[PDB]
Amino acid sequence: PPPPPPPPPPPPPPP
Amino acid sequence: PPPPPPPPPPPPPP
Amino acid sequence: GWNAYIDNLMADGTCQDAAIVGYKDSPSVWAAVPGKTFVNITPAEVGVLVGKDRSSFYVNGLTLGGQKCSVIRDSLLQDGEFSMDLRTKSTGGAPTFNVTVTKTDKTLVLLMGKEGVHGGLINKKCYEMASHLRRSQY
Amino acid sequence: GWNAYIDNLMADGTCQDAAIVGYKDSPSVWAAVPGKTFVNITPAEVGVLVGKDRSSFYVNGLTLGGQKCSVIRDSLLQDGEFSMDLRTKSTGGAPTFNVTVTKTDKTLVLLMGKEGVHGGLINKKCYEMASHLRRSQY
Ligand SMILES: *C(O)Cc1c(C)c2ccc(O)cc2oc1=O
Ligand SMILES: *C(O)Cc1c(C)c2ccc(O)cc2oc1=O
Repeated sequence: PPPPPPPPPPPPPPP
Repeated sequence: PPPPPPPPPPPPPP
Repeated sequence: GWNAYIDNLMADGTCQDAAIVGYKDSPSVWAAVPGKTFVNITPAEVGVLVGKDRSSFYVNGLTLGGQKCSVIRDSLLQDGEFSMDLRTKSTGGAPTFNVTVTKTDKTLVLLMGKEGVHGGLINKKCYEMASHLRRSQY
Repeated sequence: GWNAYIDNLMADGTCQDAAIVGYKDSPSVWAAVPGKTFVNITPAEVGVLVGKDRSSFYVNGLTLGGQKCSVIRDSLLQDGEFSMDLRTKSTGGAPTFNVTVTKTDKTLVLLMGKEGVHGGLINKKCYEMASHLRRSQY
């Protein structure tokens, strides 16, 4: 069973 | 006197 | 949310599935398009993608979310590229799609194009996301 | 922070100056290339760039960091365009440089080309950055 994922960095802007 | 600039968004690909 | 990343990859309408999978320690799909195939990726599938044996899938094929694929180009482990291209296996006459898996420090970016979408297009989209992740040390 | 945007705009070597300027409420240079012209932009100059009067700078021109310029095309406030093209005022027979300033919701992006670089090249460079910002609600 996996641990919760790390906090993601800001994603790129939308198209 | 201006306030400090807000944090910027992620820049575009180098 | 890691999900905000899936919206990004699905925004222009060229792809039908996308996924961000963590492959270290205890593999897991961090984010995916609900109800599709990538969501169903198992640690076993992540195992062969990053496995050290990069020749056995060229003979028996590959599987993602239980969907049979054929490897066409493997540079997943090669620096500067970290990308692997694939094609789904026509479900009896059915149409096949192009898939591209890119690998970063801690994740696997997967993307599946819609019917007839240039695989090189799918590749670039994928490749640019991984680069964005690598720039933030992910 | 914002200084990283200057690095992006200066990366290819075609431009010699660049600046990100915040023009609402209390005008300020958020980031600029050190020791150049734009780094010395004043709130008064930002006032003219985005002021209501869009005809007076055509007769006497304007300055940027104290550098006199002539306005060529002005679509700064025009929706869909948000760009203004200029050219430095030749100090006698001295070389002139093409400048383009684009406007986002919170910033002004300025770009000055090196001698002889096409003004339309400098314009696209600038316009693409403003677009990145805009799409990031900035
Ligand atoms: C919970 O996710 C336990 C688990 C682990 C750690 C695992 C590691 C590596 C491979 O290849 C498969 C795994 O399946 C698991 O259920
Ligand atoms: C500090 O920056 C004070 C200041 C303000 C608020 C200002 C607003 C608008 C214009 O056109 C000029 C300004 O100069 C200032 O010094």
